[PDB]
Amino acid sequence: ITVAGVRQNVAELLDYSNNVKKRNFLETVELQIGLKNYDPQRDKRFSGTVKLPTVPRPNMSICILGDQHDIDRAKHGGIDAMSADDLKKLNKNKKLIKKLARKYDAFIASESLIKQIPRLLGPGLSKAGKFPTPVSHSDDLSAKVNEVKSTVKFQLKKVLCMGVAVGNVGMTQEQLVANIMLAINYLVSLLKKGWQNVGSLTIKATM
RNA sequence: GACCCUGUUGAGCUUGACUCUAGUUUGACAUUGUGAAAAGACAUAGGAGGUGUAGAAUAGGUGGGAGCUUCGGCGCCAGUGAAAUACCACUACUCCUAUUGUUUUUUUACUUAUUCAAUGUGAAGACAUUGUCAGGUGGGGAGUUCCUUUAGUCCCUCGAAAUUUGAGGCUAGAGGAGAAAAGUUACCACA
Repeated sequence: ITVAGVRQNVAELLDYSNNVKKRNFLETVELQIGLKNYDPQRDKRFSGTVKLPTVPRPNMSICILGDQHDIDRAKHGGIDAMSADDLKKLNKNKKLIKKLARKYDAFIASESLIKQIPRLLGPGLSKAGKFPTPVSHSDDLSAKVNEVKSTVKFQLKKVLCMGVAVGNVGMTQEQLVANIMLAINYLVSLLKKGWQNVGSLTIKATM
């Protein structure tokens, strides 16, 4: 891809689309990738994540699976703390867990609870795309969720097209372009061969 | 009456080497041309589409998305569902049309491929016949003396489904002089 080209593309909307619509949103821009002739029914399916230290996400909805030494820090940070009793009542009710997954699409988990969940309620709802990344031994949750989030999973499905929504109008062109370029470079690296495999890529905004 | 054994017979079970090959057989390709008429798949540019169950309802699929404005109807939230509908972005198949093009197959037509007859030219026909590779079987001919199970590292390949499997691969135990016949049975018949 060409830097000057993505420059007028971000210009085609960050200095035009918003003038055309002028609509009240927490505006986010998405770029979508479709590939020409690599059937997903075959082998070597790709699945990776991006380290994004910008997080144009910040309309956030996060859930935690924390053990002791986390209730107080979660309360101070304004995140609901979930423990063994709360988890066993989620174990009793099997639809409210899906409703709360909808409420908190994003999950984070600790070692003991990620080891304890696969008894019966793990695989039951595992068909939702909630893969919880285990926390490290640093146990310093300050901003660790910030790096854990905004990690887009380039997961290949039975449909041969996908999209990644990164970039808002609150932050500016240099870092939004840096984020999208690094996401594209990671996608090319994860793909089986050269960037020429990509047929068409759209950088147009939400409206 | 009944029990044991022997011989012949019947019924049943097992064994009867390996390597090439005759024969037989499957598939692909080649001689080998000219046309015409249809069919399939490739090339675009378009058009139309998605009804298992439950769901108000005909839910291609994926993505963001809490609020969308022809400014009144919608969302969201509730349901119901693997999947939820407002907003707007992408490619994925199915069914049709057109020309600014490629191939492959079927039928038909004609001889130049090819086949048959003769000597000091005629008939059939792109089918036969023939040839090259990949293989299957090989109780026949010639020569010489592969699969299955077990336990293991979770070490490698192929196939499948996505959040796991099947088949092979490795280590070393166990099964399978040779087309003349051989072994065997609390069985049958005769003696």
